[PDB]
Amino acid sequence: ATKLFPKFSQGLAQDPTTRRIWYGLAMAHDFESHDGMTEENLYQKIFASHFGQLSIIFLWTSGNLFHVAWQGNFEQWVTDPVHIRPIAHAIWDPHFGQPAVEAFTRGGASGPVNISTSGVYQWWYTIGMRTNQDLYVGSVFLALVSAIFLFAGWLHLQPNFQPSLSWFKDAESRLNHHLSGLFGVSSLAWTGHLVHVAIPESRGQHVGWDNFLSVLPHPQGLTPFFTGNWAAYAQSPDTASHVFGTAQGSGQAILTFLGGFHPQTQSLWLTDMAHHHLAIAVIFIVAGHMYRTNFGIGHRMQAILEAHTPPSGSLGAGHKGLFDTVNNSLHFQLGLALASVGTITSLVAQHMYSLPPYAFQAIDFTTQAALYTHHQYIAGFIMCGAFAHGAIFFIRDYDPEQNKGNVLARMLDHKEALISHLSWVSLFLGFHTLGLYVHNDVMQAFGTPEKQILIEPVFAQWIQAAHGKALYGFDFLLSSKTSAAFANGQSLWLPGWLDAINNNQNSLFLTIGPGDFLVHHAIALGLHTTTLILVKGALDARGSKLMPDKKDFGYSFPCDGPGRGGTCDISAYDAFYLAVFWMLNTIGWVTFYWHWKHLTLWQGNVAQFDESSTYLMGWLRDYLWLNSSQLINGYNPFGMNSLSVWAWTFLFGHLIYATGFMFLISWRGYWQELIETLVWAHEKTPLANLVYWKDKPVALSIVQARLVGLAHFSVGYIFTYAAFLIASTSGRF
Amino acid sequence: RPTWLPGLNPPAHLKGALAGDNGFDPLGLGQDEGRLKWYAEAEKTNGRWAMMAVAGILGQELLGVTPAWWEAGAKEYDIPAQALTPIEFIVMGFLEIKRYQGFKQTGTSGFINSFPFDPAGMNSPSMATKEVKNGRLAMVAFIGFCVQALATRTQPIEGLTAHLADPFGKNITYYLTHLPETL
Amino acid sequence: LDPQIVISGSTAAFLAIGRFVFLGYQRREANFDSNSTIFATNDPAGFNIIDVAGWGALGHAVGFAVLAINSLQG
Amino acid sequence: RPMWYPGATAPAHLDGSMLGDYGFDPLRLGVNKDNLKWFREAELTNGRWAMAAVVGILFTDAVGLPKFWTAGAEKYALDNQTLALIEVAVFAVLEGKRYEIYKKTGETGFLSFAPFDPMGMKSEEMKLKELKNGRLAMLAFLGFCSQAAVYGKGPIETLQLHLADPGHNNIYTSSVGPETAVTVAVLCVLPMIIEATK
Amino acid sequence: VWAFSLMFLFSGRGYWQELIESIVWAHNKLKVAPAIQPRALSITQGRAVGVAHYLLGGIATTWSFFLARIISVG
Amino acid sequence: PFVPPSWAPSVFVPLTGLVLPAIAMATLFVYIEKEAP
Amino acid sequence: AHIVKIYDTCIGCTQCVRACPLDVLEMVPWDGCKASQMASAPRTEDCVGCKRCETACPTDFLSVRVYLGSESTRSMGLSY
Ligand code: CHL
Ligand code: CLA
Ligand code: CLA
Ligand code: CLA
Ligand code: CLA
Ligand code: CLA
Ligand code: CLA
Ligand SMILES: CC1=C(/C=C/C(C)=C/C=C\C(C)=C\C=C\C=C(C)\C=C\C=C(C)\C=C\C2=C(C)CCCC2(C)C)C(C)(C)CCC1
Ligand SMILES: CCCCCCCCCCCCO[C@@H]1O[C@H](CO)[C@@H](O[C@H]2O[C@H](CO)[C@@H](O)[C@H](O)[C@H]2O)[C@H](O)[C@H]1O
Ligand SMILES: CC1=C(C/C=C(\C)CCC[C@H](C)CCC[C@H](C)CCCC(C)C)C(=O)c2ccccc2C1=O
Ligand code: SF4
Ligand SMILES: [Ca+2]
Repeated sequence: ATKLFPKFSQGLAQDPTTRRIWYGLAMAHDFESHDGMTEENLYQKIFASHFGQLSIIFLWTSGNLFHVAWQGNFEQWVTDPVHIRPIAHAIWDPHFGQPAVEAFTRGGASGPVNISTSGVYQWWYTIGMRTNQDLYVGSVFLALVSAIFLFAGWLHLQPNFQPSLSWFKDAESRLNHHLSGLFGVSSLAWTGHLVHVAIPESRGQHVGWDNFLSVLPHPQGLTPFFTGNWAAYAQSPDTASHVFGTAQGSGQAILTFLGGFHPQTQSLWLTDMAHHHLAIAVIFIVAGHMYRTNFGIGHRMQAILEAHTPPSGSLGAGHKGLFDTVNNSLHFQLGLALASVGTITSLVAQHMYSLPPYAFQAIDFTTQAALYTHHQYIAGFIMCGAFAHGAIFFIRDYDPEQNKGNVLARMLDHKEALISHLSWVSLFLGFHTLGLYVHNDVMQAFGTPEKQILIEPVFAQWIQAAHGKALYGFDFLLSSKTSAAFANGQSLWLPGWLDAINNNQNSLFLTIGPGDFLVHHAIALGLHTTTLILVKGALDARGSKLMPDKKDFGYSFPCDGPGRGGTCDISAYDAFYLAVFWMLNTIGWVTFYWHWKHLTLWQGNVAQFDESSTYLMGWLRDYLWLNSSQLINGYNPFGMNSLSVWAWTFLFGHLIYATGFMFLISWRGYWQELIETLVWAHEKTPLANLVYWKDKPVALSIVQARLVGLAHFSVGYIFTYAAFLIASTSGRF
Repeated sequence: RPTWLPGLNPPAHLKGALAGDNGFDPLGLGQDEGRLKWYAEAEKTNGRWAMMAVAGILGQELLGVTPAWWEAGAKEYDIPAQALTPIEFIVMGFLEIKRYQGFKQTGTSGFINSFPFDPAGMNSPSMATKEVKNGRLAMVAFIGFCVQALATRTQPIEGLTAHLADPFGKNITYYLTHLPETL
Repeated sequence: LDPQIVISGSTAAFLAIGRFVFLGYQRREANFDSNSTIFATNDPAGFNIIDVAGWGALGHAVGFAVLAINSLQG
Repeated sequence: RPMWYPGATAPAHLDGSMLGDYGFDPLRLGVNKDNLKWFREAELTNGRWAMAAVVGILFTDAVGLPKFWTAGAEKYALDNQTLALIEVAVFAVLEGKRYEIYKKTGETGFLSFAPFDPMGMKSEEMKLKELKNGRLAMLAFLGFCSQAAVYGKGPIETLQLHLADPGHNNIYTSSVGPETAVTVAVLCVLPMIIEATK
Repeated sequence: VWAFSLMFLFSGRGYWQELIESIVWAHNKLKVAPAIQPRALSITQGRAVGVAHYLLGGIATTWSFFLARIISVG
Repeated sequence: PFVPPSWAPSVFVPLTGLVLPAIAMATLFVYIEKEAP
Repeated sequence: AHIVKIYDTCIGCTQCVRACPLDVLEMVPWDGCKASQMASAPRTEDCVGCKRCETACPTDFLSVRVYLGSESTRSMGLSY
């Protein structure tokens, strides 16, 4: 009979097989495919889901704060943040034997604990947290915020509180409020916290809710701000002998732009970060008054889009009708948001390792490596999702009649040229990068290392020289002492920036050579190939020569059968599917390069990387084989240490990856026949045929098989690299 | 009917039927009559609470209490603040739920089950306009009390006497500029 | 540098260029830009309170930027 | 017909046919008619057990006998291993006879006696009094365990300590103060939440 | 070679056929399209190529490892 | 203070690991196989 | 159940009906082609979705299309 689950799909509820549960779980968030769904109901469900997501995020943050305040060593880590390892949380496992108990008992705790690698200790220490009471109060506050967000999500679904469809389409009002309030006012408030709490707490002065109304952030007290003498806030900054957390060497300035890093914490100045947030707050608030909402002044995005067509007709109709195809399509907005968020996540990773913002973050090698790898993998997944949603937009929301002659239609008009050129770029990069690598490998194998091709990256070195690095000797722009660009910043920020960039002990514009050139080309190959697969799948989503009516089958369908030569993996979903492997490979190459260069930097031997990164054998032996010795020795027949959990996780990831290869290689048919034999065996077995199944056992579908195999592949990939990176970086240092 | 801006016509959603209707709604928060009447009740009760708060602060200062109005929370009292919060929440929940349910039956204020709570008569539309205007003045006065205590650290009557003693000085300019001297 | 003089002059200058110079261009661009409140004013040129706030905001930003640069002593 | 707050509404399945109805079912677990009878019987037996347990705990503190949470550790004139075997052996037959009573009649019973009332005061008003007293005793037992968890000592001792300083000795000034205060405020806001949406 | 096998074993010929269509378009633009129409490998051929490369890569890996180790230490 | 007792992990870890997932799995299993009227 | 549709480009070659392994299609009289016949799908409740009919269609593009829809015991080809 018809089952209750899933309530959103009547066709799935009538399915008498096990496929009903799987499809009900995988199509729960596809509100557009639900039964009796309207546009207004769609937007309302997304609103409630957004509130629930915020509730989960805030609860997770409160949980991290609570566990650090309860089972951590934050009160002891602030005293000696160079020789004390941060504690994530305690370990309570009845499966642990005695050696595992004393092995994980470290960091000054009274029992087995986990050493945190997220870097929340440095972040909380920099923003002003000093005691466990502060973390406890922050945890309770975030839990209350999470409960409020959850209640808001439940409340916006009840009658008299459901927003209308017209409210969700007010793009001008939403953009104005997000730029001025969500971005500008939030940044201004963060500036207020840095000026009022973080900066005085870094100078040994406690400023909490009990005394912030009686403690002045500056000795002049708002007089220079109102009189326009803003330069008075940059007078007397922290000297080079300032000790973080104490008043020794501290200054009085609150808004500076010294640049560079703090001599002790090796991080950005707090006054510089406060000034940064103040400037971007003013800029975002000003930008929040651009669109017309209810007072006559402002813009209409439709007018700006319609008045942006070239006169010669190079772009056809230009952007006519682009306002309606974006405002009425949620997949277009989701794709734009994911593309921007993925790029910003990558930007965060690069800027965070190169310019550490938190105190004593550069010394924590494990934290730096884990944070960079985490943000780069998150960025790669988000980028793949952006392109997948672009393909979904082409299939479900693109209207050729409304987008007639504009840039959107012209993209599909010459999609063959785009795919062909992406293919050519990827082919050239792959052929040459692989050829140079194999050539260097043959030269190193034959005992002639002077015969390998080592192309110097003169363009990137030229840019590094433009930033102030005098190692290469170009002597121009910031590298030349007689340039206008150099002389115009010598009194504001160039001294600190130049001192930091010319220091070879940090990660600020590291020295590069032929190995960096080759790996950068490998990165370019990965980016271009992943882009080729994603772009080709989005452009061919509506159809191709093999499947002229692909848009009539949806975004995800198994195939079109073995006819016409065979149509396996013809849908756009399959294109995203194949692109996830390339994304994992690209992020693997970038994280491998980052980890090896930083490992050789921290070990004090950059020549090892410079001489072994030019051939793949050096990558396999000097980086993968050499750095995994301590990892695989976490547990051996002679005993175990605290690094055994990473060894177990290493083997765990290998097992999950290999398990994924099963769903990836073997296909449905074999499993369906095997399941039929199992059905016969259960039906003909006494004492067991009395227990019957409620859902008919069937093999996983083709699409489900691909998703399951990719999920196992990605999980094994991530867990294996995370275990190796954390174990190698923590054991070495 | 005079409006807030000279030469500005009052909006269509705002009609002189309400008590203090002066055609002031640049943001257009009272487009529908449902939200308009709910906001009217919200304005009346906000003004009532502000009237009682301003009267209490002025009475506390006039009677010479030891702590200022912004320190009464931390003052020692029998049945500490940790125990006063649940009692207040329970009684306020009962009183407010009775007030809200009485508002659904009839569009007027009340007290538990007296809707409208009007003993001894003396009710008229002019009195309603006076109530709304006094509530608005009390709300603005309470915000003035808060910002005055923040920037000058002086109580309302004390700050008023300080301003009367020296008019050309001891104002927003002096207090905003001579901020370190005040602390 | 007198802050009051600089702020007052910048605000008055921006209000003057917004009322006598760029008012026609802004009105032509606002009408061609195609619930609301009509902020009718007795100004013969139609310069309402919203325009006053916008031009005053621009003048204040310019004046404070000038004061800030002059305060930097460079 | 009073409800669980001044102005509630029955959730379309608590019209009032059952005794002690107040329209309290936010989780809507009694939506099924078959589950309503079983849940009612479970509530009645839980209430009876809580009634006897609360009376027993209150009587032990007056005489001076060991505390209810430490009476098990005391050594009696028997073996705990034999006590558990006898307890499950007797209760197997007792619960089996009680379950068969509910299938034939629908209420509780003792052994082979479904309407167990040797005196005979089984009235409609008496059935509702049993439910009210059982609910009160369930809350009382939860209070006994919670008071012994944070304060220890005992129920009678807890009441005696509360009379010494009622404004300073309460759940809000104890170790679970802020949690219960926030919960009380949320609960006080709850009827307005339900009335605002409806 | 072994990793190369994973390209044929985890993909389908529909994607490759459409990619070939775009490459054929680029060839037709420059009048270099072959008379023999380029078609992607069949489903069976894709599986055969993948298993052949998988076996060759794995067995050759074990062969190189075994021979190098046993010749150097044995 | 918000500090949990020393015995808090010995009670919450077995709860969240065996009692809560068993109840959740049983309730979810009954809900998935429930037949519509 | 799956959705099987016949289009007007059908030439009435009856190759799709002969290739159907569950008797879903049939031939009905028509006047839009030389063969004076047209394919039809009156028993789509028994269609499994093997797409053999699409493989047997000679028109460009196909005259018969199978869109995988809801799954049941018959559409999944389950003998248990
Ligand atoms: C319903 C409205 C209501 C309002 C508006 C306030 C407002 C206030 N309460 Mg209060 N309370 C209210 C209801 C209630 N309170 C309490 C119980 C308490 C307690 C227990 C305390 C307060 C305190 C405070 C103050 C906290 C402000 C601050 O940042 O202090 C930060 C405090 C400091 C930085 C230290 C003192 C500095 C001071 C000498 C310098 C000047 C301070 C400013 C003039 C404050 C300006 C306040 C404005 C912005 C509202 C503030 C004036 C606190 C207080 O009085 O602190 C002195 C306090 O301890 N309230 C209860 C009982 C449950 C209430 C209702 O039931
Ligand atoms: C000033 C008024 C205001 C404010 C503050 C907000 C705020 C918000 N709105 Mg809202 N909105 C408004 C007006 C406003 N809105 C109006 C007038 C309308 C009607 C036109 C809407 C209609 C609307 C809709 C339809 C939705 C929202 C949503 C949201 C939430 C977005 C969630 C998010 O992305 O996290 C916050 C984002 C940021 C804080 C910006 C981050 C900046 C970059 C990306 C990161 C960089 C910062 C820094 C480097 C990282 C920090 C480092 C460290 C701390 C880790 C957010 C809390 C969504 C929602 O409902 O959620 C429940 C949504 O669906 N709004
Ligand atoms: C703001 C982010 C965002 C949002 C709102 C959406 C929203 C949506 N996506 Mg999308 N997507 C995103 C980002 C996002 N996506 C990203 C980052 C990717 C790249 C990974 C994708 C790739 C993608 C594809 C290919 C598809 C969607 C689809 C969809 C739609 C419905 C499917 C669904 O969610 O059902 C529920 C989703 C699930 C049940 C996910 C399954 C569980 C996954 C595999 C996680 C497994 C992790 C594993 C358990 C870890 C365990 C490890 C541990 C045990 C050791 C929906 C509107 C589908 C669609 O549009 O339908 C046509 C579609 O096919 N997305
Ligand atoms: C190590 C494994 C591996 C390798 C080498 C490749 C290689 C390639 N992939 Mg691929 N891929 C892989 C794994 C791999 N993939 C996996 C696991 C997946 C997920 C299923 C994908 C999914 C995928 C997709 C979806 C796409 C590609 C594409 C491509 C091509 C990109 C163009 C290029 O870089 O030119 C360089 C060429 C090479 C690196 C090939 C090697 C050349 C050999 C070594 C030279 C010949 C040797 C010698 C002269 C003769 C020996 C023969 C002997 C029998 C005599 C390229 C041939 C894209 C494409 O087709 O671009 C147009 C495409 O869209 N891949
Ligand atoms: C390492 C990856 C991997 C794993 C684990 C498996 C596992 C399995 N394969 Mg398989 N296979 C793989 C790779 C893998 N394969 C690949 C890459 C291919 C493509 C060539 C195939 C192709 C293939 C075919 C064609 C067939 C199988 C079959 C089987 C099953 C054999 C039955 C068995 O071994 O009993 C026991 C199961 C195991 C040993 C797997 C590990 C189980 C662990 C050790 C137990 C952990 C239990 C634990 C308590 C769970 C608690 C979890 C907790 C969260 C609650 C088995 C489940 C055959 C089959 O159907 O079965 C008869 C079959 O015909 N595989
Ligand atoms: C998402 C945040 C988060 C995460 C990932 C964890 C993770 C963990 N907690 Mg913790 N906890 C949290 C929040 C979090 N907690 C908060 C906010 C509190 C304050 C109330 C606590 C209080 C707490 C205590 C007292 C203890 C733990 C313990 C533990 C560990 C044992 C496993 C466990 O779940 O115990 C149980 C965790 C809880 C009972 C807290 C959950 C309470 C929240 C409000 C409910 C969350 C609902 C959830 C989001 C819904 C999704 C779950 C599922 C339906 C999908 C584990 C590492 C134990 C430990 O330390 O082991 C050594 C332990 O004793 N936690
Ligand atoms: C995540 C939560 C979790 C927790 C808290 C435990 C806890 C425990 N596990 Mg277990 N386990 C888990 C997950 C978990 N496991 C998972 C996911 C797997 C699959 C990978 C396993 C696989 C596993 C195996 C193979 C074994 C254990 C064993 C044990 C016990 C350790 C034996 C011991 O030294 O103490 C001493 C043990 C005792 C004093 C006996 C206590 C008997 C039970 C626990 C008490 C009575 C049961 C209780 C009343 C009813 C609970 C049911 C409930 C869900 C409704 C211990 C109580 C071992 C074991 O069971 O011991 C025989 C063992 O062999 N676990
Ligand atoms: C498919 C599709 C789509 C699309 C997507 C995309 C588009 C993606 C991508 C991509 C990306 C991801 C992009 C990005 C980019 C970037 C850029 C474009 C940039 C730039 C730059 C600049 C301009 C800079 C400059 C400079 C320098 C050089 C340095 C210093 C500073 C300065 C500023 C000077 C959508 C969804 C829409 C829908 C439809 C479909
Ligand atoms: C921090 C938040 C959590 C604590 C919440 C405190 C209780 C809040 C209750 C939920 C909010 C209710 O909020 C308020 O509800 C009332 C009562 O229905 C609604 O008012 C409604 O009834 C009035 C009565 O005539 C109608 O005129 C009106 O058209 C209608 O909207 C308001 O539009 C809404 O602003
Ligand atoms: C890459 C790939 C292809 C594309 C593979 C192709 C097109 C084979 C390429 C082989 C050669 C390069 C084709 C041309 C051979 C010429 C004879 C070479 C002439 C060049 C001179 C130098 C001799 C599939 O067709 C396929 C099908 C099914 C599952 C997976 C896949 C798959 O992974
Ligand atoms: S195979 Fe195609 S052309 Fe032939 S009868 Fe069937 S639908 Fe018509
Ligand atoms: Ca502090």
